[PDB]
Amino acid sequence: DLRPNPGANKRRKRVGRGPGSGHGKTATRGHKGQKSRSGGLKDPRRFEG
RNA sequence: UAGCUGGUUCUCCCCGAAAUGACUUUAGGGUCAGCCUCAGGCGCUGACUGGGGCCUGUAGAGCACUGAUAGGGCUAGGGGGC
Ligand SMILES: [Mg+2]
Ligand SMILES: [Mg+2]
Ligand SMILES: [Mg+2]
Ligand SMILES: [Mg+2]
Ligand SMILES: [Mg+2]
Ligand SMILES: [Mg+2]
Ligand SMILES: [Mg+2]
Ligand SMILES: [Mg+2]
Ligand SMILES: [Mg+2]
Repeated sequence: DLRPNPGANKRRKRVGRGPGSGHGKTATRGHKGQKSRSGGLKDPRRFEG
């Protein structure tokens, strides 16, 4: 048993998503689409009705 | 600060919307619902269809009600002549 393959347990796969792409998540971000998708939105739990 | 405008970069595979309601100093913004997607459940219930009951007041029609209406009749009221 050596440093080759004590590797992660076929499922802790660290893999964040990247939203600059061209195929995946693209012009807009992961989501987005629109406006008030920018720096924040009021709360939105407790707050904004 | 910017509920505004602009920009957001590799690939292939599956699914795939919405532009509606409610409230909103809300109306090109939002919150919950609606529609999309993923995971774990349940398992013939699903759209569509057959048969069966119930429920309805449109199209049409009708004048019995509410009103409207032309012609005539009979007929109170009025106006005119002896
Ligand atoms: Mg902001
Ligand atoms: Mg498809
Ligand atoms: Mg307006
Ligand atoms: Mg606005
Ligand atoms: Mg059923
Ligand atoms: Mg009649
Ligand atoms: Mg007459
Ligand atoms: Mg007459
Ligand atoms: Mg006279």
